Amino acid sequence: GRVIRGQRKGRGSIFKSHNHHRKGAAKLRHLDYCEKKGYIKGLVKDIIHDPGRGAPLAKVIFKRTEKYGKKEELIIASEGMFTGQYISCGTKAPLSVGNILPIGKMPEGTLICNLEHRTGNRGTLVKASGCYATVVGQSEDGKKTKVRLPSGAKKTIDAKARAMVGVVGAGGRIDKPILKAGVAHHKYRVKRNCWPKVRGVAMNPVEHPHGGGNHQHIGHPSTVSRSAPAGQKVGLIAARRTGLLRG
RNA sequence: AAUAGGAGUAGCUUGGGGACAUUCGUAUUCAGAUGUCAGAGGUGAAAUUCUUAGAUUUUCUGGAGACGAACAACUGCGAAAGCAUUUGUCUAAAAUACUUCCAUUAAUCAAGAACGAAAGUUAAGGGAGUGAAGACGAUCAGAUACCGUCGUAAUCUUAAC
RNA sequence: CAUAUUUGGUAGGACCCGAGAGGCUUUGAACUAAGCGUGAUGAGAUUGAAGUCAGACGAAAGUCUGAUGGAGGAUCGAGUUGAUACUGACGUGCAAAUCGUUCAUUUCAAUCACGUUUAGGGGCGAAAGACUAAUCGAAAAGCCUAUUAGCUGGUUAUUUUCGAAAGAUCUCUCAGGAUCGCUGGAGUUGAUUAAUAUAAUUUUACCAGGUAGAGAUAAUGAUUAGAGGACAGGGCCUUGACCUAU
RNA sequence: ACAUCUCCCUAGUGCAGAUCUUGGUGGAAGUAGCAACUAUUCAAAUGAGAACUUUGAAGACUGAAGUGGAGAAGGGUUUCUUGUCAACUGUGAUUGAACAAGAGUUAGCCGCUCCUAAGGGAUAGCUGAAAAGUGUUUAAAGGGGUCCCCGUCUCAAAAGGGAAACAGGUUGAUAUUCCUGUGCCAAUAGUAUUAUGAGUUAGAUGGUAACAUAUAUAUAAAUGAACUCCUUUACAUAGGCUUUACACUCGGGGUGCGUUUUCUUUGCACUUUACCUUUAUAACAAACCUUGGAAUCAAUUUACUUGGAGAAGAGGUUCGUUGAACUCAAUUCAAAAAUUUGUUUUGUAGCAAUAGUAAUUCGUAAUUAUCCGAAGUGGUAAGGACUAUCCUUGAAAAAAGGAGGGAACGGCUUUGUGCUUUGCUACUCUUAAUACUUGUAUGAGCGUACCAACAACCGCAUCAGGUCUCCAAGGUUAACAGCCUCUGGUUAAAUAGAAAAAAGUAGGUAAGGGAAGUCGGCAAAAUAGAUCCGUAACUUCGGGAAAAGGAUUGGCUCUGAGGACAUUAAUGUUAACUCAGAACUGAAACGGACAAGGGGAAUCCGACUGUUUAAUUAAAACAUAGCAUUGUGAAAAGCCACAACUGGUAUUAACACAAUGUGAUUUCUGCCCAGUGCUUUGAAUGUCAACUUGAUGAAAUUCAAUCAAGCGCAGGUAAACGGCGGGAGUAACUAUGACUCUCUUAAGGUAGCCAAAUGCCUCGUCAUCUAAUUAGUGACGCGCAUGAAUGGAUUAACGAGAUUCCCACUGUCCCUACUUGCUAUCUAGCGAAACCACAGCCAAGGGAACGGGCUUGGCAAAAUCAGCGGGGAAAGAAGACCCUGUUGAGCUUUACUCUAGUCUGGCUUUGUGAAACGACUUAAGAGGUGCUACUUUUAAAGUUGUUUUACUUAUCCAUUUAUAGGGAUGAAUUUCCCAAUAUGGAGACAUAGCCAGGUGGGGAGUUUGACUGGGGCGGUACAUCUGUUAAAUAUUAACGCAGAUGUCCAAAGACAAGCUCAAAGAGAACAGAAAUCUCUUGUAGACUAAAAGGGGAAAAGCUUGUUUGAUUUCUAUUUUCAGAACAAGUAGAAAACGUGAAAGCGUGGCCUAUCGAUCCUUUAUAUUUGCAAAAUGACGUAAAUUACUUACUACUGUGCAUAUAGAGGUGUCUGAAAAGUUACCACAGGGAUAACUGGCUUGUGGCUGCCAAGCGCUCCUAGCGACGUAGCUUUUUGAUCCUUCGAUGUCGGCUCUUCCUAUCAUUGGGACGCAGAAGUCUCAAAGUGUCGGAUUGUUCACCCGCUAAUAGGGAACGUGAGCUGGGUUUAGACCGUCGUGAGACAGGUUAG
Repeated sequence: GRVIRGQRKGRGSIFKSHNHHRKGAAKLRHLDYCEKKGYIKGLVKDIIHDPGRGAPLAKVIFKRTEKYGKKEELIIASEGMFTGQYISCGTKAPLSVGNILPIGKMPEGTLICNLEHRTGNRGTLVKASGCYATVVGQSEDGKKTKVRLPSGAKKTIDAKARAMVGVVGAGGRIDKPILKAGVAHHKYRVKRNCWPKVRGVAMNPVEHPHGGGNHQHIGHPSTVSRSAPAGQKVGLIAARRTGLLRG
């Protein structure tokens, strides 16, 4: 046929991210001597909204460590933090909400966010609204630490990786149902052109593997192999099992 | 100043009364190790089941939910439903004692209201064990049952009913 | 052997005209599609969500009544944006989609402008194989290319002479081809001696036949009747079978 | 200029045709036609000539959503004046957007020009043959300060940001642009003078505060560096409220004009004021401050907001609106201070009247007079203060400004090395002017006409089409609607007049009936505005709802209700429009025009609003929220793009991203993992590639062996694809079967549901609706073939949806009639085309089977005019249906062949060590065997292969401005201990390179027999063999007939010998019909491998003996036939044998069937050959000498190849390696070939006979009539395939006419089982007639009703340039069954 709808989405034309009103990337204060050997205290001056994600962004001011005057970063906000709060970052920073600490210095069973998947990477796991990770353990020789990502996997990271004490802001976002189509339109309008979806089975054959027939029947298995080639990947990708959940 | 009533005051008064935080124990189970070697589970009898890719069994680590025995009674508290690990915090409660205060403030109550086991419902988590449904193996003239093996929903917390 | 011409055969454009395509390289997003940026735009009405105030009731919890209020991809509606119905007008049009009347749409999944993004087995698609400049189940342009066609049409002065076939075998063969048959030309040989060769002929000899016919009492198969006799059931007798001549 | 025929060379050499090409031209024809957009008339001028040039007068229209002003894109001199008429200006034309000749566009301020956005193009790298693809991914890169700090370049807005301009006047054509006035903005160098004010003896003051302060021709001037920190620039949507401006209106004064018979203190016009002056002030919403200290809370807005974190009150300060408001300023006099308050006069506040406008006079340019006192409506626009909405929070920079910070700091004279010490006091700022030098020392370049559609654009053009923005008057009014009017514009459209008919088309209107019409209430009509009442089922409680259903409504004349101000409760001045009530009045009418809901009762589908097939389908399709599912923890991942490097999702991170299914709510979501998918474990495990490793060999080779994934083996999975049974028997009647038996499945349809868009049978059965019901609805449900996210069931709301009924209503219909505009018509003017072999009266006949011409008849008389649709198998256009092609294409798959990707192993890149493991080599013991060979253990020897690990320098990822060596909601700038590759991370694994296996409709290329009484299905008649058809040689056909073939056989072959069989009779213990035995009779009735036919008795049969000729080689030939091939034979020959005594006979089967080219492989054969300059037995045998010696020998390495001979197979059998689909389709053809008529025939249907056994009470025939038998007919259905495939428009209804008779009625008769009556059969009869409906797409059918009877037929199945389009037969769609799929359906249903 021709290039299928899934393939077209990737290809860097019109489907590029809806940039225009985004306020710039959220990534933690980069690693330095002052943080590594101690603590630096900063000021949250403002909390600002973001067209991409449910969590609000937090406007954080530091005073520079080798030049005069104040420099501004954008941190992703923990729930329960506030404008005019002092935010502290570093190895000696105290365990308190919205501070930024190495995971090696957590007491067990703390709830955290902004994990760096490997050290110094400025935060890359646990950023969506209402998520958290839990610290589950410290090895006897130290150096590594064991954490739990909110999907349900357990993961082991280096101890000196950063995280932020407290749950990610804007919790419960998908509790509220989207009542009408226009609200869904507005949700996708600030994200990515990906919607309305269009059922693949209703397409002509030329456009998609489910297409054709006279009852909109799938007509062959809905589970396709991990090994499947590019245009073939159709319904339930590489699935372990199908039908309703148990645990 | 009612062996009426309410209120007060007092005691290292009382108690598995309520709530929240908190903490520990054990089995069971999962995972990770460990050593073994043929059967192990299962029963009125057995089979379905699980097992040489090492089951069952041995001991250890880590995880997980559940429950909180024994002590425990012709015992305690709660309006009743109900309530049993540790400590803390917030709460109520009754009796006693009282040369303390108020002075009939009461009794029962259609209307109306608060709470209201268990199951069930709705929603999020959660999901060990148990286990309507269901699936088989048996038992029986027959068995949609009793018995057996597995096994969803429910059982647990939060938020509603 | 060389060479002249001829015809046939074979390759090429190869008797002339004719696809549907396939490949190669480019050119289009002024329409239109979707995305984006900067911007514009939507007469007038109607309903009357939350909150608020006042009144009323009740011991309580609570509940009612009147205002106020101004919510909603709410309602009707010009415009605007559409195209439902009239199978109305026109249908050698006013137009290669127009006209009249009717109708759907109007603060949002809204409409428009301009700028901008994505390009051909590609783009784009709230998905019709829709759309990508009157061109789309594979755009437009030129070239490979006079592509190729067992198929259709056409295929040009005269007189004269001879003149067919529509059988046959083989064929991924049944609209074709090959190859035999049947035809013309060229030539030699022979006849040219009322001849021998010879003949779609008869004759006299001599064979070979199993069709029309004819037969059932000749065989095989059918097939309708009785007559006369020496193996079976019942009570010399009955049904027969079975013979024999019919 | 031309011949050549004397002879002969040479060729792009001879046309009617090709839907030929090109150019020209007719009939059609003075015809079709010149129809939108309300509509013109009279007089005059110009001119040769005026319906459409100009002018006046009328009458009209556009009607501020305009043919009005401006502008954008595009056009491009279209503008203007002057000419002017060859062509054009579809009529005319003196006109003109035509033609000709000149002419016209003026900017510091309006734009562009500058900035950045979505984005573009480049630089660094890196890829790539290059072309190009990428845009910091290994940058020594553009600037600012004065050695330090910033830091990709560049383009991208004529509607975002944006230095500054307005008024009046003026030209034939421009004007925010020229002219006049007034300003504003930006520059404005150095040096020296001057003048302006500041500060000083290096930085002013006030104010409690919020904050204020420079008024100089000019508000100029209030120190400030590095470095910083802000802010303005700069932003959504909704809703109301409020303020100002403009607009509109009213009243009064003043001017002019108008009506002025009658009325009219009148109707109308005019009554002007810009930028600019931080505009001066006032006013007002806020904000903020000082005081003040608040509950019986207060203040307070339309709205709610606000307060001990300080409210009210009282006094202030500021911004923003505004832009002369306010006694504002100036002035005056009265009362003040060593410069105020009170009173007066001025000024359109300056700009400003000199400028405008309306007037009025005189010259023929000059004067005069006017220019202003009150107020309302709220239509526009801006602002202000706000409130609410969002799983949406609503650009950026250029540019400018403010602050923090505190670097730097008299002038002159002078010793000494910018510094130090001495002497002296106007110095430092700062505007503006001036002079001089310095290149010439003030304002760059580009745009500016006109149209902007009605004729300037695009649409082939002066095309009723399309095309962006602003401006918005009066009345009516909810109203920017519709109607009419003012300003402004027009009175022209590709023509006019006259006539007035059919027909057409855009309209009206109809008595009585009221859907009877029609597939269908389509069309048309009815309704409608408002106020006041009244408002159901049902409902997700929100709605349904304007439900339904009523009433009222004019004009006049009154009444009541609703405010604002200011006087000292009363008294006064004073504003709107909206409401409510009462009289009187009239042809009972009054939302009067315009505007403007039909409603109800139900079913089906879709929840909804949304969206879609541009130019046939708006929907039930699609989307949607919710539900449900799946992958993925990250740059060595998911998902996806790219040749490659590299990207995108990602400015991201599981409440995410990606991929699907389903489709609001409510209620539910059963069963099955066998089949196919998908998926999880592995060195026990079968297979499974390269490499490796060993063994063998002279080597090539040849052999083995090893832990890849994959599959297999073991599980998991159905909101994965999907799937979800059959018979019997059984209850006091019968019935049914709870109940039982039974075969069987992976499991056997549960909850539900229904003749539903799902039901074939089927118009199902029963109700009900109706008068009549294939329709509607409710039931019932052994259901061709319902059913649970492929969703089941129900649903309020919603629908340009599908369907039915009921009410209202009507010309839909009875049944049509009248009427109006515009056409048609005639004329003047202008003026095409399709089409066209030739043509054009018929009947019949024949003929390629329906002729205009042909034969025989009828017949046949110019020229014309208007209609019309019978025919011209009328036109269009190489049938789209069907078939055909060794033409295609789209699409699908477990078709054949592949392939990007992906997964996995190996080798490399790939270093450094450590340890463990194994193998191999060399030595010793134990076990078995025949000085030798084999098996098992031991060396822990050497060498080598492997698994685990440590290291980092290779390599890879991340990070930053590459920013301190490791341990113990202010401001912030000029320790101690240990040590002596930017930082982490990962790391010889990746990755990448090359091999190699798997996976691989994601994507590619291609194929997808033939015959064929259409094709497909079925079959094989495709290779063959018998008999028959075949017509007495031979020949010879059909999807003719009855059949057979793809083998079987060491004997069933070969030879000889012996014997005679089947059967029948008569006999013989057990013994019977069969058993064996015997005798007689026994020409074949047996047996002969197998079809069927031939042949066979001292055999060809049966029994027995001996055997292998079922052999090798070669001919001549027969059959089919081309007299090719194979195959099967027949006759021999040369060998060798077998048997028989011997002749003989034996070269497969008693004869007729039993089957296979080339290449290739494979194994046989040989004293045959090759491997391309040579050799390989063998220095063999003799000699010979010491050597490059001489003779002489059929037999001479491995491997490969030949030649000859078999065998491996092509059954579509003289031999391609090959599946489906198209209702999305294309093209070449076909009447060689279907679906339609006509034609032949008439099986089938229909109609008529003849017989006479019977029936008819008795009685053949009154009426009948079996058993039988003969015809007719072409209204049926077939059979057929002659005609048409470069198109005969495919069902039915409507309408309309004619023909027929096989008569239904009517007329006349005859017969009777005929009493009358009723009637049956029958003859002349085609004159005349043959109906209203219900239901269905219907032919047909069935009712119901009328009737005189509701007869049968024909005419290309009469009737589509008459209609209609409901059905069938395009594209969309739904459901079932069927198909893995694409898709299929003589099944249904819907838009077409």
